Amino acid sequence: EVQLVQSGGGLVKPGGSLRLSCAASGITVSSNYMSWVRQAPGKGLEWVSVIYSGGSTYYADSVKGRFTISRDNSKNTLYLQMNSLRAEDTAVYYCARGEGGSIVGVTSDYWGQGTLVTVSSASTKGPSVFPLAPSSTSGGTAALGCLVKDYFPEPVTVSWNSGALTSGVHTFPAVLQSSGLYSLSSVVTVPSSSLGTQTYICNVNHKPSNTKVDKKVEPK
Amino acid sequence: DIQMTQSPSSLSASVGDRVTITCRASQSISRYLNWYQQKPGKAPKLLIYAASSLQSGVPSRFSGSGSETEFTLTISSLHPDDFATYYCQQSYSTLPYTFGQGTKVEIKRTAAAPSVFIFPPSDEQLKSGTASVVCLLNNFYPREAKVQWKVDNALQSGNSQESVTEQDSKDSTYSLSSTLTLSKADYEKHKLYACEVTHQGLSSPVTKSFNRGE
Amino acid sequence: PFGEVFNATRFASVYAWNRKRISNCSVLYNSASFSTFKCYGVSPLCFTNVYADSFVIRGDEVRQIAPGQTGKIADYNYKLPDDFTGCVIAWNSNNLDSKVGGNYNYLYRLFRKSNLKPFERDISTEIYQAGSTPCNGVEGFNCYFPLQSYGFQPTNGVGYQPYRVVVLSFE
Ligand SMILES: *[C@@H]1O[C@H](CO[C@@H]2O[C@@H](C)[C@@H](O)[C@@H](O)[C@@H]2O)[C@@H](O)[C@H](O)[C@H]1NC(C)=O
Repeated sequence: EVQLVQSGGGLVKPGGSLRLSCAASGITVSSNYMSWVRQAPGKGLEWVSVIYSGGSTYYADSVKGRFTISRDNSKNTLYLQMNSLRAEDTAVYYCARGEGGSIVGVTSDYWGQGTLVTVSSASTKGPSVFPLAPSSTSGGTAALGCLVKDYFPEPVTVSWNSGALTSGVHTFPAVLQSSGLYSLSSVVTVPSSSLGTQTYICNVNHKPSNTKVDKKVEPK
Repeated sequence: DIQMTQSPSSLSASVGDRVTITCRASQSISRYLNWYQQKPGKAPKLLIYAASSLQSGVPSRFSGSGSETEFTLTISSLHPDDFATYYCQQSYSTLPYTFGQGTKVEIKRTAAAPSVFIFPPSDEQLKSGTASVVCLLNNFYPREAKVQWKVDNALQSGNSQESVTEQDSKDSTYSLSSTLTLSKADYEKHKLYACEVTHQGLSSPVTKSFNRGE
Repeated sequence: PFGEVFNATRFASVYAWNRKRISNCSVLYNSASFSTFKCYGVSPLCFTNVYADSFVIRGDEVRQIAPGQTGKIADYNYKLPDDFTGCVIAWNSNNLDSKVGGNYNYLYRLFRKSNLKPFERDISTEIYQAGSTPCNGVEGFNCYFPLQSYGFQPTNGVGYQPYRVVVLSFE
């Protein structure tokens, strides 16, 4: 398996800097055309930068002067140094082999998983987790969940019973409130008959604030 | 610099349908064109390169054709997981290359009514000072749904928000939440909180409700 | 003897660029019709030795035949030094070097691990190794044939039309 594993996004204030990492396996980074591509929230893809195995570098006009593509052969990693960051640079960034061409070797066949970069003056804040308790109950089934309120920045990850329960689970995309903080809910359908029998724990994780919370959702 | 216009911007089709997406170049670019598929917040997947070559891996139902200024991407028979945004990308201009604006594909299916649930604010949230009422609409199609908050039969406005999941990979349905947020003081001013849902799969609007404390 | 280099019937591919040593005596620029005529260190023998280099490239790539330039051509095919003293002469050759359905005779190097030193020439066709596994002379994944051909068709845009190029270097 050829893979590109990315790391090191995060929150940063306008003017600040950040370095993105892309560790490669099955591909020699120093021997290849390599590329960084990004996507602002709800927008199209934009090619950001390209580097040649010989060393030549190319940049979109919007980031020229402020961004630097680089690599290290001994750690087989591609890097993007970002300086003088701004709100417009808020995006999900992807590394890739190739330069976007149309010949094998320069085609962009393998990509990284992406990392979020958030350029904002707003501070980090951990979420509150509140239970959405069942009542009594329609069509044999019943619904419950967890409200994950008032946090910044993204993302949050929710699992149920440490990953045991997955079928019937809906974790909604987070919504930005007028406070500037994000909020989401995770819900799940379960048999109504098994409410005083089964125990449901939602496991909320907010890495930016180092928050790990487990909330037990009981019928009240 | 070259500028690419795709068409259409949005497009709905049933499992098994033929699907066609066009990409138009503002000048001739020979066969210097690529197609990518992208699921919402995930990495792009290269489908077609050099206008018409099938990238290794990619299922055979994807095919591309065109030259100069007009290019088409064709899904011969839509699979239920093929929903994504499809991008074209010219490889003709100076580096770095540019993309088209994207064509979003949704799966079409038979109407499915939502199951409605309503949740009062937790006691622990009210102790903090705030109150959130959640209304859940589970596994329905199509996406369009009216959700009205009613407080002692007074319609609410400007203090709720909706979030929708992506289409289910197997049966193409949606789920939706609607969250009404009030101060504890405002919450304690009224009694009957109701969630009135209108939807094509429902013969009549469906209300779920409660009384504060009860 | 600049006639044997400018008016030559056949030109070299840029990766296998041609070099003619001149032992010899502005007549070129005055009977021009050239699209590019840029001299460096001098403006129009008083020289130990002079060289004439000639090859074919795309229209958009002629900008790379210049000191301190980057690109596939300058990095992997033909490199001018920073201190270059000489002239770079280019002209559109669509009427000779393009054919209907494409002229695929002119090639360029698309893959190389490191840049060429000034006036370095590389005509090897060893399979390029993009990963840690050796290719053993066979093409495939991460194993690319280094050379790629231009497709000169008469109806290509000017940036993708063939340009013949002569580089005079004085020393
Ligand atoms: C290249 O050729 C130009 C055109 O003249 C051609 O060559 C002469 C000898 C005759 O055969 C004539 O019929 C041809 O059309 C010359 O004007 C030009 O000087 C030549 N280039 C150089 C560098 O001498």
